[PDB]
Amino acid sequence: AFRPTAPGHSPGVGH
Repeated sequence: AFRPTAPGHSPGVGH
């Protein structure tokens, strides 16, 4: 999973 890659609902968990 690409967390810091356009941090959305799953990647950044809203962060």
